[PDB]
Amino acid sequence: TTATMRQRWQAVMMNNYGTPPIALASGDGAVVTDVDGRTYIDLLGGIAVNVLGHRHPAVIEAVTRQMSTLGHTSNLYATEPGIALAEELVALLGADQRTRVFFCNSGAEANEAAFKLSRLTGRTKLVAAHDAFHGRTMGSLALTGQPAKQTPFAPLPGDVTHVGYGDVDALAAAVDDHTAAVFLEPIMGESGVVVPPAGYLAAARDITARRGALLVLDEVQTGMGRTGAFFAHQHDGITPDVVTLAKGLGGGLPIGACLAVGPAAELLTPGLHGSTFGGNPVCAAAALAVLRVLASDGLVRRAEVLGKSLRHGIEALGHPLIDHVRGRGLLLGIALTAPHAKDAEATARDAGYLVNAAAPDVIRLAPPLIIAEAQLDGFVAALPAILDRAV
Amino acid sequence: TTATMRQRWQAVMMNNYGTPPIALASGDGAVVTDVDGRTYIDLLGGIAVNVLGHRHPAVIEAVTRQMSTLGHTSNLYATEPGIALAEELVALLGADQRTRVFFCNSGAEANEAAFKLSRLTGRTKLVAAHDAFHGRTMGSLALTGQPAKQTPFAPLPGDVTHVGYGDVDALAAAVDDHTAAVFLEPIMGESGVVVPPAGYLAAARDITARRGALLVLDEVQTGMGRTGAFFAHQHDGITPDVVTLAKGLGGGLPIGACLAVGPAAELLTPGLHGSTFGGNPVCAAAALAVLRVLASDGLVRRAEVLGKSLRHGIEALGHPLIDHVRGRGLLLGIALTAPHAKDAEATARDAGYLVNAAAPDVIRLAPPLIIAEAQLDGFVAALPAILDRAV
Repeated sequence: TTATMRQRWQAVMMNNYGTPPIALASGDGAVVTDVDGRTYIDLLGGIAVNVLGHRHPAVIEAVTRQMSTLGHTSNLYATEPGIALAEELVALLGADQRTRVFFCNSGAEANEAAFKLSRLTGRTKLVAAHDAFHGRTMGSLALTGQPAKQTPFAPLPGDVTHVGYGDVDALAAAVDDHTAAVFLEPIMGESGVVVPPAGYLAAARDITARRGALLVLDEVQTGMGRTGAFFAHQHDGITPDVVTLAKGLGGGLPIGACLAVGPAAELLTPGLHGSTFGGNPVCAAAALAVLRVLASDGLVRRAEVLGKSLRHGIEALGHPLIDHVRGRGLLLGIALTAPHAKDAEATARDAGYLVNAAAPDVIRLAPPLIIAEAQLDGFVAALPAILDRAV
Repeated sequence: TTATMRQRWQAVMMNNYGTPPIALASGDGAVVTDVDGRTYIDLLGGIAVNVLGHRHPAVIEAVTRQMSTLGHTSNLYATEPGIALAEELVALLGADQRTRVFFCNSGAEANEAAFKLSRLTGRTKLVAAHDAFHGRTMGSLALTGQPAKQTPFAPLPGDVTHVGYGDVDALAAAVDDHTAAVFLEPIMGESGVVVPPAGYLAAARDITARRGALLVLDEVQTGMGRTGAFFAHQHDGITPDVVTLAKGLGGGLPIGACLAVGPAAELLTPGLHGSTFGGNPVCAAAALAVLRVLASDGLVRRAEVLGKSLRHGIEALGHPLIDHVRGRGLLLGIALTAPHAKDAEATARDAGYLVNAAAPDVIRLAPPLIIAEAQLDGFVAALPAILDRAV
């Protein structure tokens, strides 16, 4: 039962998440089942992680095959899956200069690697955006622009200046010849699927390039083809100096990556960084499978098509509680006219849909890329009642 | 070929590890095979991670079963394997007070969690040991006692004082009523399997208790029964406030944990920490299988027995290059009378054995706990020629 599982949680887990309201038992595709037998359509994908849903045969085959071949070895040894995965990610980035890859286990670790890269420029000033989320480790938490999550842990590593997201003049004013790097999400996910103004990422690329600063794009949430290009920044035709990936990279298995382009790719020399589990064969094999399915099933182009019809469908409702829909592909935010997103999260759950109240007035969707249009259509048809009940 | 694999590595990988000298293709138990078909006895376990070796049936079964049931969900949802793993780990720690668990993906992340815990004491001063290794992210790197690895990324999070490992009075002088926490490895692994004097951890527990500081024990490398007790600190009859685990926790799959005891277990409140992949069902299922096998096959006791026999056999060789053997159970250092450990690593490789030059004069062993006594016997008999060729 759900009550017993929550009691077991509260007896042993640290309370850094609160107590989960539901206990999940099984999942298949975009449908999960709780321990009481209720089914839910998963419009959140474990916070954009389950790009291929649950029990995808290609991921299961890749992981089972690799476990029965060769597991963890450490980076004292070269192994094929990590090398092939690095090759595939470099090809997908499509940069004009040599690109090199560092693997790790999480988005926070990927941004820690980028943070350390920034130190090797000889500069210590960093710029990020108010409300950005880059991770919860000491370095990535300094880049995160969420004071409630930072203040109890001060002092954090320096020297970070936060500016308004999407404000070109504010960014130009903050970046100078002492700036090691600028960190930006192409769409701010955790804060409410905040999409920047047209031209902003191109401006950021120009500002940083003129000032000798690295441009680091955090694609941990916007990557893996979710927005209809493999990297969301590719919609703007720019090439950053550093890109970080995690979440959906492994289809559920823990893996992150830091990609560095041109001179930034040579900053890390032997002995200056590492991670025991980074690039291990099983997790890399999972990520290779995800890339293969994305390509074979055309799921990147599909995410744009599904995301456009979903966005159109929500706006066509004309519900008075919805101010606007924003985002791109299958990263979508329903911005509300009143702070009822947490209530709508609960009433969606009553209706069999898993969504996220990313802000008091924003409902975030990040469904599996294998989700059926029919399942999305069903959510849109259910949404007027969900929102009515929310108030 | 090995040359082709190394050439591919050098074309795509960041150079933070250098280029691995061999490329591994498969593994089974304590034997790994490179891309040219050569087999090696794995006396390092991918740096103490492969506790049950490669292709352990129990781990394969747990992972394949869980992948076909429910994958990643995030901590927005309660799931059985993580709760069960937290229960099992709290049982193995056996603390008198309530113990709570936080899951993450790595040793660095587990010590980052402990670092953030220490902030919630209201103090910002921290103490660690010269040459200690606690990870390579910005917070854990501040704790790591290696100035050569810290200097290029300064400034690091503060305020950390380092003292000589095993020195009771240096520790007592450094710990005061402003000290948030003391971080110690029960045996310093990465620096050369450095064992502290008798009573030292007990003194650290008394010093921290009298000054109101947390004692944090990093069991990332010394845990998982490797030393003949599940946690190495249990040989000393102390209970720390915080314990961190990773490496072998998942038998190969990436998972780490921070355990906190008593008042320290209540410091983290909702929203103050998290990790997207932490506690995910597949890695937790793997870790549960490792715990089951350690218990059912009596591998903790076996580690002590085999470790004693191994140490005795190396010291019986009477080889002039061997000063002494130190460590406990199956974490061993061969301390040499001259700095030939790096050369001995290569000549051991020629003889078909994977070992680690942890220091210029220390060969580190951390074999799978399922290693065959005959595989160890063969290593001991081969060691004289390995060392002779090294010189």
